[PDB]
Amino acid sequence: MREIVHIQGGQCGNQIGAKFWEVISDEHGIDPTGTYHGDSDLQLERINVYYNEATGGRYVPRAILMDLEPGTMDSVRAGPFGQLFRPDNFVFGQTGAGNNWAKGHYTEGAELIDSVLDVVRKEAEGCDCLQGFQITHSLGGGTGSGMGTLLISKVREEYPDRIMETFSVVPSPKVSDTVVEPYNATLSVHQLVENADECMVIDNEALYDICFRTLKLTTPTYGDLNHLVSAAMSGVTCCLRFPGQLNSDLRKLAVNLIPFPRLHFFMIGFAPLTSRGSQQYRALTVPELTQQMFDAKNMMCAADPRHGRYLTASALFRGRMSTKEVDEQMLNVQNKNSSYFVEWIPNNIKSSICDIPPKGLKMAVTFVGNSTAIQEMFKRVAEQFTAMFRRKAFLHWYTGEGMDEMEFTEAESNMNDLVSEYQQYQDATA
Amino acid sequence: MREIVHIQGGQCGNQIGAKFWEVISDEHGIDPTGTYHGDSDLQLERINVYYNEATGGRYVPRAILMDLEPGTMDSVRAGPFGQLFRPDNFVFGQTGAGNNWAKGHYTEGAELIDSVLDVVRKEAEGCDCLQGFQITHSLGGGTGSGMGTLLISKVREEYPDRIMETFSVVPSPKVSDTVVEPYNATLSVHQLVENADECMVIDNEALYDICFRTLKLTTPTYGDLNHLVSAAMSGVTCCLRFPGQLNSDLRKLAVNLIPFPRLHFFMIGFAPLTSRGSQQYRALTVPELTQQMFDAKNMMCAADPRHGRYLTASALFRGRMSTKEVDEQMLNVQNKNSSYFVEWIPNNIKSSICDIPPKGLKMAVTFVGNSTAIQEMFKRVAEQFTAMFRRKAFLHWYTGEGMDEMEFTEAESNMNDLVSEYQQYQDATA
Amino acid sequence: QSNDELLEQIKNLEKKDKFWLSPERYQLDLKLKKKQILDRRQMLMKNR
Amino acid sequence: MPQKVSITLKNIEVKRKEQKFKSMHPWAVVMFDGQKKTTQPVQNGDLQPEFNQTWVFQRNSDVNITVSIYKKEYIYDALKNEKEIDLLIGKGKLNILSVLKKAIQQPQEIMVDLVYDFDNKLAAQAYLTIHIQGADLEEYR
Amino acid sequence: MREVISIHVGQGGIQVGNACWELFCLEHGIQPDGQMPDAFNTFFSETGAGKHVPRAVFLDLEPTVIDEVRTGTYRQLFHPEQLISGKEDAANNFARGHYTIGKEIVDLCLDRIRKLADNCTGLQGFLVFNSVGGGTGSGLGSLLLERLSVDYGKKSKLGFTIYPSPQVSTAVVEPYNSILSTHSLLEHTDVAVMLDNEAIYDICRRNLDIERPTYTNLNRLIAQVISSLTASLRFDGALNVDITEFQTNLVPYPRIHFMLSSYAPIISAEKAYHEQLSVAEITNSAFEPANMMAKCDPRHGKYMACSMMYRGDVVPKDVNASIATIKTKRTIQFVDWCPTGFKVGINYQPPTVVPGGDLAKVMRAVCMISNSTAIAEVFSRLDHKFDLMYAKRAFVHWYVGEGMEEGEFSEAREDLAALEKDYEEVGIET
Amino acid sequence: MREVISIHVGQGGIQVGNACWELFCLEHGIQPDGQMPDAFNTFFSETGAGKHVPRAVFLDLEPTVIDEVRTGTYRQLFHPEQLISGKEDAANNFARGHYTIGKEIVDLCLDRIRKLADNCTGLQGFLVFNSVGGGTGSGLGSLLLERLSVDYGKKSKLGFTIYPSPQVSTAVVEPYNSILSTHSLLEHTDVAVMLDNEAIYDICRRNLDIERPTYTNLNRLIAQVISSLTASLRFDGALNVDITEFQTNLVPYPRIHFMLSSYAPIISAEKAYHEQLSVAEITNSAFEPANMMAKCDPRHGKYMACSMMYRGDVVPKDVNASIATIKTKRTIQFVDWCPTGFKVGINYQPPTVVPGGDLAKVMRAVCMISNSTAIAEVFSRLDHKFDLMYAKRAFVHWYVGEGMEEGEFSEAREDLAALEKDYEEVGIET
Ligand SMILES: Nc1nc2c(ncn2[C@@H]2O[C@H](COP(=O)(O)OP(=O)(O)OP(=O)(O)O)[C@@H](O)[C@H]2O)c(=O)[nH]1
Ligand SMILES: Nc1nc2c(ncn2[C@@H]2O[C@H](COP(=O)(O)OP(=O)(O)OP(=O)(O)O)[C@@H](O)[C@H]2O)c(=O)[nH]1
Ligand SMILES: Nc1nc2c(ncn2[C@@H]2O[C@H](COP(=O)(O)OP(=O)(O)O)[C@@H](O)[C@H]2O)c(=O)[nH]1
Ligand SMILES: Nc1nc2c(ncn2[C@@H]2O[C@H](COP(=O)(O)OP(=O)(O)O)[C@@H](O)[C@H]2O)c(=O)[nH]1
Ligand SMILES: [Mg+2]
Ligand SMILES: [Mg+2]
Repeated sequence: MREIVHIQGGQCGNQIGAKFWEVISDEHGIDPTGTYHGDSDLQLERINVYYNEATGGRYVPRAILMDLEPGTMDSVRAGPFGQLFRPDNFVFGQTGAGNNWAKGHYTEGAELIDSVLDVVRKEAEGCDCLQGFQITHSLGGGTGSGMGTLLISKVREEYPDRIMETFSVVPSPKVSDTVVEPYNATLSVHQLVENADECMVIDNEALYDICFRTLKLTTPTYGDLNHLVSAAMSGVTCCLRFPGQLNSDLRKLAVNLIPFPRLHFFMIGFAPLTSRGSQQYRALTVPELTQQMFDAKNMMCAADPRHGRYLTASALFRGRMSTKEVDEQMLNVQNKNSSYFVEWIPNNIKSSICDIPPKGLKMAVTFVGNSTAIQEMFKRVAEQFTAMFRRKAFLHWYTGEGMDEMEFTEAESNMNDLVSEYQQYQDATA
Repeated sequence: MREIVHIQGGQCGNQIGAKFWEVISDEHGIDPTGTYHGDSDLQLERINVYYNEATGGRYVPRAILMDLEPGTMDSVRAGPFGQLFRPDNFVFGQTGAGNNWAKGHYTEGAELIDSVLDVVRKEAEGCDCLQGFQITHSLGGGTGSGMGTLLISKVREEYPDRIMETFSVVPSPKVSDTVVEPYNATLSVHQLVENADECMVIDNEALYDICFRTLKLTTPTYGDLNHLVSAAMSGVTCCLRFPGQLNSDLRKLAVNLIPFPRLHFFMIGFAPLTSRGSQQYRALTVPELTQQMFDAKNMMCAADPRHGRYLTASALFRGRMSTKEVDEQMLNVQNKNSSYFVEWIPNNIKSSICDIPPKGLKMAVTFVGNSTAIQEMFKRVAEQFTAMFRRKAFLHWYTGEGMDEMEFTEAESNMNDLVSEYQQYQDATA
Repeated sequence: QSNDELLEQIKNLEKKDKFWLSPERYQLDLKLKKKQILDRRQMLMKNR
Repeated sequence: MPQKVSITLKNIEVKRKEQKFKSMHPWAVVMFDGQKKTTQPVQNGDLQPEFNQTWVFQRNSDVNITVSIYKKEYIYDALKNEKEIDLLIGKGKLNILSVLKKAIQQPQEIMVDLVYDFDNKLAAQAYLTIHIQGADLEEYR
Repeated sequence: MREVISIHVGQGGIQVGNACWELFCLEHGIQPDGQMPDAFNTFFSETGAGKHVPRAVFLDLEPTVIDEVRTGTYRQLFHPEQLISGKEDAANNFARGHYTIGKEIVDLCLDRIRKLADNCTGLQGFLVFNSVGGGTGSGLGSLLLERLSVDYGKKSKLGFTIYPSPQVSTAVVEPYNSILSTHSLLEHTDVAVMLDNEAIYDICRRNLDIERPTYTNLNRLIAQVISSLTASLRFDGALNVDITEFQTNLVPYPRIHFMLSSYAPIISAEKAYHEQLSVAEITNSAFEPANMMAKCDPRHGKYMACSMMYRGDVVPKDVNASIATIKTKRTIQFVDWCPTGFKVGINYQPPTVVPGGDLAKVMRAVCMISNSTAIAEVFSRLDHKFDLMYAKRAFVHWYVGEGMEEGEFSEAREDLAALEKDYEEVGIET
Repeated sequence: MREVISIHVGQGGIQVGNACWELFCLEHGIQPDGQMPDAFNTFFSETGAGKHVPRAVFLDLEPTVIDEVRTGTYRQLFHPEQLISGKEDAANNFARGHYTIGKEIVDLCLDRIRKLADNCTGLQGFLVFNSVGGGTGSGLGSLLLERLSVDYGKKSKLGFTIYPSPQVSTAVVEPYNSILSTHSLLEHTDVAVMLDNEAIYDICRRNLDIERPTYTNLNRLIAQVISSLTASLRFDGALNVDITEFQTNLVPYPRIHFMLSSYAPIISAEKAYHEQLSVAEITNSAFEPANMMAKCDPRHGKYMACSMMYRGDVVPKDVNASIATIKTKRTIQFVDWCPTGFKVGINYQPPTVVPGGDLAKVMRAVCMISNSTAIAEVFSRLDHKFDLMYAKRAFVHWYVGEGMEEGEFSEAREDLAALEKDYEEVGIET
């Protein structure tokens, strides 16, 4: 019951899913052949959340994979746990977008999306009670940031009451791999605010910083960043698949973390994270988890959370632990940092406990906090956008496929209005 | 009891029968030598429907094979299960028609048909209780579309109360193999509406589309199209040869699917159909069968069924399953698609259940729906006919054998009247 | 068509049909629900 | 544009004396460029049936007018049912190119010999009036 | 029970008959002695024990070629008294072979034709071969066709005439007898195929890469075309075509039956296997204007109907997928009153290779017989050549003194003018 | 399902095509005979059984080079009739190869291009190679580009032109045809890469330590650059880049698409292994002005956008840590309206070594494609060279007498003046 379907688009989203599904399968004891080989009874009670049942007793994820080029899905199939995905759900084009947002949203993405919407509708109509959808995509690419966001609007138009999740990677100015990143980032943020019920920003720069400083491993690769993102993704829905002292589905988090409908851009972090050589030194206790949870360097975004004030915060503890300690520590982390918490909403931290810890760990915490410090990312994105747009650089590529500069002006104005009205509440006082 | 005889004409009809009889024999466990080697008792209880009994314990089909040239029947005899056919039933001429309708209906087909009518009369007078006749022929050929349709009128004149089936392949404009297809298609449709109790149109284009998209096999051949047509043919009379929860002979379908005597042109489809590589992924359930059954691409005709409204529909489920699920799913497929069902006749879907599934499959469904979307085929056929006739192209071949242009004008007018009065009920409201 | 016109058509069909669920009534109820969702969305957009 | 040819069948003169047809119901077929036109049967037709029928034909490519004359004859079948049959009296073919120059300026009266298909002997003569109703070849180029 | 009789008259006719009769004997496994060391029945007859006798007759007034035939390796094959030979040649004079010396020979040929026809039971039709630009060939072909049209009536006759090239010519008087023979066979032959030598020379030069071809290389290609045309009568195929099924599909009107042929692929073993020879590329090559077997440009006129034969392992769906591509192209346009113009035939037997020949062994081939409006150019240029010399009455005394009347030249000119007007009248849109 | 077609015209084009086609065959394991003793599909095509055929066509009017190709070890590889050859050379005259002899050859080349394109299903784009300072090369390249731009339209074409050196020159008239060809490809080619010989001579002398290089050593480096550019289409990588993803990242405006390349490391086996070849040092060497592949100084102008490809075991974090260092340096400054200008690609396959060549085997390499404002100097110096001789109308009679008009020289001068003004207008800060 109350299950969700997985939809991913683009190369970055496909690579994120290729590790997210591996993590989920390892958590539920599903072999790469789709056969259950788990140890505990609880591993099968709520498997309908992510997995479907077919004849022969094997399980198949309800994931939908879409891209405008076939290479990435032809590569993910040969990887581990690549056989679980149903071949029918693979939809792809023969041309690609070339990191051009217009091509992936107006000319090419519009004709292809009917086929993927057909299978999306097939998956949603069938399921017992829908909880919602979760979306993984990147804002630094053309086909992803175009087709995914248009699909968001199409899904929202047909299921207005369901919940919608988006895990979005925004292009940081530090590690830049594409010159046209500001254009399709700014165009995508315009559409994303209007339809997504929840959005979670993730930055490659913050992932590299975490890998270099906390884990202290010499050579980070995309596999480590994907693993961290996958652990963070799994931590959110853990209590929906396992029993606990205070169950809290996604809708309950939506109620408690979004004060106003347009303020739904969160930054997350996962604890504990320790190096291989120091994993024996540390002792896992609730104070040790909560001190690392609120650490500024532990956030999955380069945004500095002590440059603003938290509107609200959430924590999803895992493992068996006493609730009194959790509540007193949450109170203590809020009394010692009163300057960084907005004062006109008292008791702005939500907590939840799940009795099933991750495989290999005795305690774990997932942190989701809505803070005013996120304005800095939109500020720098808009700064680069307005630095590049004033000369109409690279504009002809977009304008040759039916798009105009008016949609750029409206997007810039709406993004600046969002930036302004997000900080409006930072200076608000009672 | 209530058995039927098989009559086929032309090359296309002979090739269809060459696989239909193989499928029937494999279903009843009859070896190509006519010896029963089946496993279940039910395989022999109602074998009198299609097979006769001779001395020595072997079985012989009551099929009649006719053509104006001997090549096709001289070739079908050397194929598998070719020895079952009685040599006496083979009737053929020495000249052929050359795809000319006039030659196969006025000059050559008139003299030969006495011999085949003799054996037809021998077969029908003898049988216990006649149910009716089923006819397989093609509308794209001369000898077939002429001699078969004249034989239809001759049979109807002598057995006015029996039921008559015709499985007719109409020439599509996409895959055209003969230039004179519109003439003998239009001439044949004129006679076919006046005498056939039921007609089922089949298109090669739709068969290629199905083979390429659903089965996803690389190289379709006529053997695959024949196999699909044969499975669809067998599915209709399954409950007449096997026990079931709600038996429904051909006459019961005739009562429930034909509202007015001139509206008896159906399009059919068979489910399930899955690729070899995905036959393990799918799980056979009633929802899975019914979602594929009403799929537009699954129809055996290129006509698009969401371009019109169903007057009525029928489904013949196979296998052992609960009736409550079937009824609720039929209700659900009719509540969610109220726009495509005519409103002045409520509850316009007929269902039937047979407890004996096809060999190798646990569940199967045959769909027969009378829809207003079939008008498009007659529209394009008449369009090509009037494009070619206005210049009197190829007319001398037909007019040199006693035919005139008046019979062409009457045929065109009657066909257009049929097209108009078939859509008259589409716009009708209560 | 106004929301009141659609409700009056539904009430007039309720007076004409002895059956609580005619196919025509079901289509009008679906039209009414779709419109109330659009009006609610327009009010939520005006309140932003 | 397709040229219009007006063909009037005036009368036919039957020359074959050995068939004293007791009551002839003669009727004629005029064919030109795949188009067929037929007269009504003349009641009590003598050896000289008059038709006086005019038809307009569209000319696409053919140059040949075919005239055929038939009579109705009633034959008893093997069951003594009266069966009406059309018996050909004669058939003739006229090439319109022979008369084209004059038939454009004014209606042309033309005799067409009708032969019987079995013996190729002169069976009858048809009297036709032919009237033919291009300037735009540079405009089309 | 299906038969066909081939008539060879003149030097060119006999030299192409030799070419086709090596190929047939090789294709049916019959040794040159006539002895095998049920498909043969179309071209041959069984003598009761041992050898097979061709259903062919060779005619010529000049004895050299027949004497060469009666001493070669094939001396034992042909019946000794069906190689009718004269004493005095017509010497390129048409009036000689139609009025003076051909009349005394034609009776023996007709007696031989009767003696061969009484043996056949399912006679499909006649084939005739004759080079048009010669006295005996054209004259005797005309006389034989005129006698056969009344002796047999409705039996179909096919003529593989070789018209002179536009500028290349061997004689100086061949336009006269070419025009007269066209007059004669216009109202007497059901099908006429164009075969001028210049186009085939260009084909050999471009594809076969032979810089010094002789007549044998041309005749082998013609023999291959004949074999491809008649394969459907003696081999099993998924989509058969008979000879009588032509005037109903390629001949819109009784006057218009001159069409031009093409063949593909034509390639040598030195570079054949480096490319895959897919069905799409061969069917594209067959429609190339440079691969026409007659030196006419199809781009200068409309198409009326295309009948095109395949043989090998071709699948119908691949054929349809290639007919669609051709309909797509803008450089090939069909006439307005013909929506579909393709008749397709598929056969399983691959083309056979002759040892020491030019063509290599391939698994797929295509032969097209296409009727197009552009053929009027050859008639116009032959007419222009005729008028130049007929203005001064040159070479006429060689014809008036052989019994022909003075006015006989004019009416052939009038019939050609009528044909040219008819071709223009048909090609205009409505 | 991704393909690309490479066009080689002229002596320099054919001699660099040979260089790239040893490298591709070596990299995919294909022997020179074409036989292997799924990545090949980008450059090759499967023939069904055995050999592979390159998707390349060789063009030249002068037969010597093609004859050398058709007798070397690679005689069996290329299809015999895609090595189009002429009879008479253009002899460094541009008007000859654009108006006199190139027109009669261009039709065969276009037919070959169509025959190669119909085979591909996912055609990414075209590659073309031509030395600019020659008659046939520049003229035929211009004509082919002009025909392709209208036959296909939006398909991408890439040009690897070799402009003359600042002072070193082999001809005396090459500025004229260089300017005319720049005129022709300015409005017709999507990407143009600079390749003058003097810079590569200096690279060989300084790094490879060869004091007597020949053309083969230059062509091997060019082949390595091509392989590095196209590696991402046929090998798995953490950060892929497609050809269509260029005009969205390197081309700010439609007129500006001339950029200059560089490669690193370039080192011999005698001293390669003594140093570690870290990613930082190779990415520093790639940006050195002395390692530009075209003799232009980047210190004289701003950068617009840098697209730079890695291959081997490079980790993204090390790439980011090196992009930061380059942004730090004060000697490299980017344009004001471009905050981020780097597009990064990472591939796993290390560069392959050719036996007997100059370069050694290394695990890391970097190839950069950089668009900079400093490129205007080559245009200015070519313009100055052109004006000196055009003042006195020298050598003009060799062009006017080959069909070219007198005024055609002036408009190329005006377009170069427009381009130089545009480059100055873009580089000024706002
Ligand atoms: N394709 C082809 N054409 C031929 C061949 N031999 C002759 N011709 C053509 O035939 C024309 C002349 O007619 P021929 O067949 O040579 O001689 P004929 O038909 O026997 O007539 P006579 O001269 O009276 O003997 C020439 O213009 C040639 O083009 C041949 O072997 N192959
Ligand atoms: N990089 C490089 N450049 C070459 C090579 N061969 C010739 N060139 C350049 O090409 C220029 C002249 O054009 P070519 O390619 O030699 O001759 P072409 O393009 O065939 O033109 P034609 O003279 O008409 O035959 C010279 O200035 C050379 O700099 C080569 O092998 N490598
Ligand atoms: N975490 C992670 N990020 C990736 C991976 N591959 C690419 N990216 C990021 O995705 C961005 C490029 O997105 P792109 O591949 O063009 O998206 P697309 O246009 O939808 O295919 C780069 O800035 C990378 O930082 C990966 O395997 N893992
Ligand atoms: N399904 C199927 N259709 C066929 C087969 N053979 C021919 N056809 C169809 O039949 C049509 C030609 O009919 P034809 O053979 O001329 O019928 P006939 O005149 O009675 O012999 C073609 O358009 C084909 O699509 C076959 O083996 N299977
Ligand atoms: Mg001779
Ligand atoms: Mg040269």
